[PDB]
Amino acid sequence: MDSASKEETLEKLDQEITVNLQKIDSNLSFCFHKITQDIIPHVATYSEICERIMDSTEWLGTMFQETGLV
Amino acid sequence: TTDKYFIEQRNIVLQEINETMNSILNGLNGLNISLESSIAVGREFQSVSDLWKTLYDGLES
Amino acid sequence: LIKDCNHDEAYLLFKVNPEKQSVSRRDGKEGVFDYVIKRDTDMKRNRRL
Amino acid sequence: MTDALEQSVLALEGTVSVLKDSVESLKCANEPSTNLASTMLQTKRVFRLVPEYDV
Amino acid sequence: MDSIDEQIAIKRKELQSLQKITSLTDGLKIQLTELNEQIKEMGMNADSVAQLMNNWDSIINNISQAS
Amino acid sequence: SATEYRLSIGS
Amino acid sequence: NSSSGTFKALSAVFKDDPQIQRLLYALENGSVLMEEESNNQRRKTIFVEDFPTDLILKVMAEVTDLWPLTEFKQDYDQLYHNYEQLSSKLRF
Amino acid sequence: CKSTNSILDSWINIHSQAGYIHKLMSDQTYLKLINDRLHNENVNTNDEDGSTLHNVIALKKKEILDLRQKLENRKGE
Amino acid sequence: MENPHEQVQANILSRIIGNVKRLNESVAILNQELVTINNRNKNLEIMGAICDNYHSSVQFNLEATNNKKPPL
Amino acid sequence: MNANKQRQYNQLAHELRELQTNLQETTKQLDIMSKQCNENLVGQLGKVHGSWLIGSYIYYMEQM
Amino acid sequence: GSLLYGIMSNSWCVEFSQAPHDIQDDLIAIKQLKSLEDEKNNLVMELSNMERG
Repeated sequence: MDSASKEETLEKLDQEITVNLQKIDSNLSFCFHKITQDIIPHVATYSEICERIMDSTEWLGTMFQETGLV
Repeated sequence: TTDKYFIEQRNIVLQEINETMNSILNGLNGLNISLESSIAVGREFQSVSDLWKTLYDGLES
Repeated sequence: LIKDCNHDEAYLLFKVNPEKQSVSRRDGKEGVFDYVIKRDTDMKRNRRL
Repeated sequence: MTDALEQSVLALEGTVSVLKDSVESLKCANEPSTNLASTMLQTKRVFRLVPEYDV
Repeated sequence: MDSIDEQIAIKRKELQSLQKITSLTDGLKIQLTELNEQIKEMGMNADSVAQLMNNWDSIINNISQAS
Repeated sequence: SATEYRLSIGS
Repeated sequence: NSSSGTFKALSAVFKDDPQIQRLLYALENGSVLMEEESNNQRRKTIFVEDFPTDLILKVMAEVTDLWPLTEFKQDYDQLYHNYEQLSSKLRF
Repeated sequence: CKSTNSILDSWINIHSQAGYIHKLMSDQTYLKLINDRLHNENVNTNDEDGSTLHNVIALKKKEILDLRQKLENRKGE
Repeated sequence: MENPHEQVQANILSRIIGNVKRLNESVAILNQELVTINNRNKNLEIMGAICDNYHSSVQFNLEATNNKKPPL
Repeated sequence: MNANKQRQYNQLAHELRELQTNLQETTKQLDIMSKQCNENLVGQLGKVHGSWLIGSYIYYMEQM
Repeated sequence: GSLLYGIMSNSWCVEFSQAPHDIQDDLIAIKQLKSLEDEKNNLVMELSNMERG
């Protein structure tokens, strides 16, 4: 094909490897941001909501426990 | 009885303090992670800036 | 058993918190409301322990 | 070196496929709960009970 | 200097593997977004259930006031 | 000398 | 401890400034037995009128804030208008 | 005893209403229908006729008539 | 002297390793959280089970004796 | 092949395998969480309690 | 009676936007539609059976 262009192609491979590494880094950082800032806080919110659930119905729980010895 | 009430108020305010400090520590930890990511990606710029110091630096010369 | 209040009198006498939909005296004096709700919440938290 | 790279490719493919399965199952399980909760379980508190004694 | 085509082949295989990893990471990102949305939806349903169930505490407080 | 994600919780 | 909930709430929501608290105590029993700031320390009674008119107006404005019923609000509006008319004209 | 009978009668009434509502809400199609009914009143509150149970029944009957017409046509085929 | 891209790839890979370690720690913390929530909520399915059983029982009783009255 | 990049890629593979195991655990926990939420929170507790509340509401509204 | 009065008082102060009004027609329509889905299932697998054969 060409010799100058074959060295050019080696340099092409180098450039593509660099840019692909940059894209991978960006994607993984986005995943980390999504996990830390969004998923875990929503899990904590669900935890608080479920705790409020089990708190609000405790009168039923204590009734059922008093007669069922559960 | 008064001493007991004093103690339980202490525990209440202390536990809310604990959770608030938890929030503060988590926020600072996330900020520090982001900042160190910035530094890690930025450190390479020092070499290219040093290379371009040869063209124009101003006060140094 | 249940009589509707004059909205003017209720609003002037009672501070209303729509965020939590709570009712309190404007002067902040504790009534049966504060006692009942505080006792309920304290039972909830002691149960949390 | 290819061993490590294909190992990473296999691992991340496994992660992506497992997340596909989990997301699909979660959506399927959430559709009925959303159906029920969004429509019938809606509750609006228009009033608060007030003893006239405090009034 | 070392054989050019050897370096070329190594770089080509690295490049194809890297592109595969990039696409797979993009897929992982999309999956994480979808998972977060599903967690949001189920948390919304749970909070609706909580709004429904607060009526029991309201009833107990009403009876205590009326007593 | 690199901070690590450590979500604190409870006491 | 024997003060009614009105003055208790007013004092609690007011700052711990000795001036305002002594004004409230004097309003509760006519005059304040305040402790003399001079080196010859002693207790002396000070009447409500000795307190500045602005502080009394602020106290009654707070009272109308906590009891905003229409008669009280209109009375405060009239009295504050009389304030800014008569006493403020006198102030210029 | 009469008072207790009346109290348990009211208990039975509320439990019967609860059972009926539980049966009604157990149907997935009914909940989905309420869902798109809500979304339609968001789109247009006026067009109640667009989403009514009787209109759904009429459309279903028209569909059944079409199905039996196709069945007899295929029998003729 | 030396291939310029070598150091670039070295630093990029190092940062990738670091943030992947961050990802592993984050997902481990998430797993711990989920485990805690499941163990805490292990009372809720009990609650739901007995409630469902009571509902089915009262419906079956309103079937056995015909006190089930027409809907409204 | 550069030995430094060799060790970097080996570390990358190890970390990604750890990530895969952690994600498998996360998937199990999320499946259990979905089971607890849909079947129990709303499926049994929510449905039954809502049914009771609406029934009582209808009873006492018709008794206005 | 205390429990019932509490329930009554709370229900007097809470609005449920999607409570039905004519549960009887809704219910009979649901069972009729269920029978129609059974009929649809019969029709469709008969159709698929003769198409396959």
